[PDB]
Amino acid sequence: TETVGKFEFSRKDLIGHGAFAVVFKGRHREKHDLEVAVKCINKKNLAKSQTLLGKEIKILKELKHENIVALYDFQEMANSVYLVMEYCNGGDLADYLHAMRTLSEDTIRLFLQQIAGAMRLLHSKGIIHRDLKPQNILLSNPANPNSIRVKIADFGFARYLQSNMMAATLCGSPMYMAPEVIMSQHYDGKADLWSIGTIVYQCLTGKAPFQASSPQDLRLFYEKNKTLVPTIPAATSAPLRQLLLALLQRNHKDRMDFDEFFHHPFLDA
Ligand SMILES: CN1CCc2cc(Nc3ncc(C4CC4)c(NCCCNC(=O)C4CCC4)n3)ccc2C1
Ligand SMILES: [Mg+2]
Ligand SMILES: [Mg+2]
Repeated sequence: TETVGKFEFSRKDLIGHGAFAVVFKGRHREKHDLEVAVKCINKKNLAKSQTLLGKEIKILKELKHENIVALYDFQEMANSVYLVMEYCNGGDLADYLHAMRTLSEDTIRLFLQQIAGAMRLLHSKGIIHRDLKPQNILLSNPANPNSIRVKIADFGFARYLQSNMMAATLCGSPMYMAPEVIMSQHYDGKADLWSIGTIVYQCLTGKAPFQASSPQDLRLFYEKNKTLVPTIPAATSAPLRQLLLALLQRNHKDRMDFDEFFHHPFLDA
């Protein structure tokens, strides 16, 4: 049992892992019923891990929203870093999709209204996420899809981007990366909107809109196809079809912008 400020966890309660972090379930030391997720260094990549966790602290401490996983505390030292975060008792969207296979438009709408709420704050703060994918959308059950709360997690690749500048760091997960990102071009806040479009498509159909055998194949696919249109099922409602076609535009200049996304008719209650 390791401790971190007012919190503790055991390395036996692994709930998540990637190349640059490991996450354990834990609790408050006084209030045993307050569950937390404690994110730690992955020693296999010590230096990069330490750098990313440090950056994630800087971003997350500026974001307080019901649809963004909360940072309760953290601890940074020369040779160790910990983030103490909100525990999401529903697991991730990837697992939920594995079980449901596909989601109804009504569930998709509920989830996307919430994601949109978070992105509104990110966009207003000038922050881009750069690793949106089902594994980083988490579910919280306070029961049915109407009560599920969705929270964006994992801000380790996130950055401030000034509104007149472009980013160029190659990061994220290729299946969710905007074309401009995977083709090593400059990109902006609209790269996340492509990722969101891909997540929505995957919820609807159970697959990626543009599949390939490898990252390189996917890249070459995007390179060769200047006109690119996703296959949308015939049964899809008209507003959902419109939203997907507008998000999954290859060329970022043409792609739906934030204001269009936030006010899109598919999101109306
Ligand atoms: C099998 N399933 C695995 C995933 C999972 C996660 C949770 N609850 C959870 N709540 C919050 C968090 C976030 C704030 C730190 C969390 N994190 C792991 C899942 C999301 N991925 C990551 O954070 C990256 C993995 C390297 C960082 N996981 C509960 C059950 C399950 C069960
Ligand atoms: Mg990130
Ligand atoms: Mg862009």
